[PDB]
Amino acid sequence: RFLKVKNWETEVVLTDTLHLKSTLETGCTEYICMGSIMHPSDVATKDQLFPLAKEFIDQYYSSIKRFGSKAHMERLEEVNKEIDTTSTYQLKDTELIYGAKHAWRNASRCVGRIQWSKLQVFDARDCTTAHGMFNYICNHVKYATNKGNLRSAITIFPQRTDGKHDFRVWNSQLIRYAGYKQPDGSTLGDPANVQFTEICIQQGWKPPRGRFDVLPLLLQANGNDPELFQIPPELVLEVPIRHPKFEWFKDLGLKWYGLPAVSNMLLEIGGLEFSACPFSGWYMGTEIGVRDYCDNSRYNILEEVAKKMNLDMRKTSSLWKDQALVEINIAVLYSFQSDKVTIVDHHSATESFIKHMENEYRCRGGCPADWVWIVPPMSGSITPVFHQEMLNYRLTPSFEYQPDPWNTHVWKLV
Amino acid sequence: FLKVKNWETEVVLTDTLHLKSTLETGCTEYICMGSIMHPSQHARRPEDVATKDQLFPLAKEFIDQYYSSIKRFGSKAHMERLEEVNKEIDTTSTYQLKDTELIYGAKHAWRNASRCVGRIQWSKLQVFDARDCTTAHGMFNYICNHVKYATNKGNLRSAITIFPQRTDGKHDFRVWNSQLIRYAGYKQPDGSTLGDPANVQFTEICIQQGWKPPRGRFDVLPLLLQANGNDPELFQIPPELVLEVPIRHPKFEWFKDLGLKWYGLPAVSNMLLEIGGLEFSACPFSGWYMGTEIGVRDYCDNSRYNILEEVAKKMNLDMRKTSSLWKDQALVEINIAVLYSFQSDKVTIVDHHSATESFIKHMENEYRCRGGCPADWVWIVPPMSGSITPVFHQEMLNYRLTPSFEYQPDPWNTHVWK
Ligand code: HEM
Ligand code: HEM
Ligand SMILES: C[C@H](O)[C@H](O)[C@H]1CNc2nc(N)[nH]c(=O)c2N1
Ligand SMILES: C[C@H](O)[C@H](O)[C@H]1CNc2nc(N)[nH]c(=O)c2N1
Ligand SMILES: Cc1cc(N)nc(C#CCCN(C)C)c1
Ligand SMILES: Cc1cc(N)nc(C#CCCN(C)C)c1
Ligand SMILES: [Zn+2]
Repeated sequence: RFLKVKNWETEVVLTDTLHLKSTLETGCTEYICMGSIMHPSDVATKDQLFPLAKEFIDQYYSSIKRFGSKAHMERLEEVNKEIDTTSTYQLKDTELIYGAKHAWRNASRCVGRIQWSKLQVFDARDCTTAHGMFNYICNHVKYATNKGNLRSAITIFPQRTDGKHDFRVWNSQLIRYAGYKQPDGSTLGDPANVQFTEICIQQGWKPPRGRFDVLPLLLQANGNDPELFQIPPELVLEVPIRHPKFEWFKDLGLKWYGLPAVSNMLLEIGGLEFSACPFSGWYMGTEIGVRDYCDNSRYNILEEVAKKMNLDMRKTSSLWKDQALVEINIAVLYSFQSDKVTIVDHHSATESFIKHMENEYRCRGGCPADWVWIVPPMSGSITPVFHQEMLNYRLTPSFEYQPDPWNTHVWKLV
Repeated sequence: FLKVKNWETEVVLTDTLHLKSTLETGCTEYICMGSIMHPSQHARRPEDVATKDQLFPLAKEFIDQYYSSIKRFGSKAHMERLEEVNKEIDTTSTYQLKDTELIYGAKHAWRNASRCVGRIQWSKLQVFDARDCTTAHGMFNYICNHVKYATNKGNLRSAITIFPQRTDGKHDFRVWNSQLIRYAGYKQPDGSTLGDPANVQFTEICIQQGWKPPRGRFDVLPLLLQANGNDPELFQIPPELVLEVPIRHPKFEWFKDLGLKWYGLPAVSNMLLEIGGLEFSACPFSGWYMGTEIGVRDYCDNSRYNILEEVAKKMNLDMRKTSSLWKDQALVEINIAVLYSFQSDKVTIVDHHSATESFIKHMENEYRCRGGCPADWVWIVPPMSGSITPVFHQEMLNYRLTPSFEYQPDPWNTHVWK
């Protein structure tokens, strides 16, 4: 069977056969589509693990043109021995690298996948303590930041065993700003991070109580209670936000960090679960300029910017929000570019994604893609992805959501 | 039960209405087709005249639903209605809707249109019964009256005009236009396109049928009307019925010199209305515009009027690199102009902020009284400034309820001319 997707702007038609490989659920049924649901839906037994491991090893050996080889058959036997004797197995370094890259390649919500095969993989599977995790994360941050010439990277900590000894980065990204709820109901800093900021303070973090306090790392090794660490400030690259035409913009006192580094997701390779696997790339401008700054639940700067622009804010049909949103996103891109910190605008990013998508259909037979996430949060239809039909399905290896660790961790101290 | 969450407000709604869905969405538990324009060809009855065991179950379903809606399930009139429909199908292979059933069905087709952000208005719909129509001349009369009623000197009113249902498939009534009012598009000698590129094919059919094109950038197309399966016939809508808005900007005095206009009445005329297994292949319906339909899609799509270049030039933006966001900046100004122009001429229009806010309210009303609201996020979220509208942050369930509006093939792909 084949499925066709059409681009309604160019009339190009692509043919998807890769979906026949899909594994788990989208969340939809034959009679209901759940494509706009954010999250649609203890450890694997021996019997469950065998077929998952085989499927991954088969696809690895097919990727390197050695399917059926003596080395292929011996690896399968070796993996089977380990599962039989230990209820788990260990990836070779080559398989871990291949698996991490393909989880990125398979991330249907990521528009930056043209870069998927250029991913620096740091193997941290020998780590045993939160101090060791801190060291690996500092090295990742330094390598990835690269004085502003950002490089994609992932660091992979030891895989889940019985579920009682999980490695976890409690942060949602390696670098984020604190949020503080005030007595009068206002919020200082980033409202998204209020809860995690409270956990840090409880663990003994002494907060500066400013608007852009870089949060400490809260690291959990081997299922133990998590521990606090301060990222050395010289490793945290930041960009002050100014505007090429409005001299007053710099007086808003805005800044942002250069390195987007997701740390709360789970990486699944051949049935193995890597619950701590922070990965980083570089920003698309709208992530900061539209969501971080202008979401009503975030820094929410539209009103203040529109004021300094002298816009008519009495009626929505003046489009004062739309006008202010564009200028903010102009400022974000100008600031990063002026400081020579890698960033991509949404027009360039979506154009590259269409090229990537077409290449993937030709060389791989498809490209799972989540239109709801791929289309940027402003100016949707003037980007090419808006007009591109897409098919969403789940391939493995994959990145997955997982529960926040404070909702499941059972504490040990006192 | 299925829950939907709003991630801005944390409101959670519980959906039971989806249990009443009839047609496949196209998705499976392994693949999602939510961004496919036409994901499914699952229809309720086969291509042409059904047999009795194919049509009667669908009729019984709709009549049951209608009499349930008015608290008369099993009533004397309900059971007679069923026997009446059974005899009609028995003797004519079809059946006829009562006036009240037709009105209920049209309003519910709008209420069930998951892609429409305007549905808070669904019960305020004027229904023109045109099922006595027999000729293209009669269709033109009915359409002129619809347009005049719906335009209402700029205080627009939602309406639908319903022509005779399909019988055997060779006597279809069709409006060949895709909307009652659109602009012509012309292929130029050098290869470019003048006017609206979306309508180049339809324009050529009209010229081929004897229409004399003025060959401008905003030539209102004639109507091409097909009655009872006969060859279609051309008619010129009287221009005093065609309300148009010249586009200007509240700050940029040069904007008027771009010479842009648009029409006030959005009037979809190429969809199919399905009620109880009956197919109304000509059912033009109209409401009023959301500004972004004109200012974002009609004006700024690359394969439409494609005016971003022109506007940005006049604005003296840096068009050297995408990252100056000159396209985004011009886009906003164009949409300010469109809203300001319609509002200045007292022609009904809604901005995407007010429309999406109304739809969230509609969603809450529908979950409270009906147990659900089918909604297509891909279509509901406006094509600019998505995440600063509330629907961006609203999870939605999409499912197919009947009565409904459906796509149908373009008639020049199937008509054998006489
Ligand atoms: C190299 C430059 C990259 C760019 C420009 C980019 C861009 C993006 C953007 C704009 C999003 C949506 C983010 C949001 O709205 O919250 C996203 C999501 C995502 N990215 Fe990428 N990305 C890049 C690299 C990577 C890398 C290196 C990985 C992993 C190895 C990755 C994996 C993902 C995943 C799994 C998601 C979905 C997250 C979720 O579901 O919440 N990306 N990306
Ligand atoms: C009264 C004001 C209305 C507003 C503001 C409105 C708004 C919209 C918008 C913006 C779209 C997306 C159109 C596109 O992107 O091409 C749409 C789609 C749609 N509307 Fe409404 N609408 C209104 C009235 C109506 C009425 C009266 C009906 C039928 C009786 C209707 C039925 C539909 C249908 C079926 C679609 C989907 C069309 C498709 O799939 O191509 N709408 N509406
Ligand atoms: C409800 C909806 O699914 C949700 O708001 C999504 C929409 N699309 C998105 N797209 C991206 N890139 N990031 C997001 O957080 C979201 N949020
Ligand atoms: C491929 C994609 O589904 C297609 O471009 C859709 C996206 N969303 C849309 N939304 C609306 N309202 N109208 C449209 O025409 C489209 N086009
Ligand atoms: C590597 C990367 C680059 C980028 N530009 N963006 C992201 C992201 C995200 C969202 C993560 N999600 C858990 C909220 C990730
Ligand atoms: C009544 C109505 C009002 C409005 N504001 N918009 C539309 C539309 C549309 C698109 C239909 N589709 C076949 C392309 C329809
Ligand atoms: Zn779906």
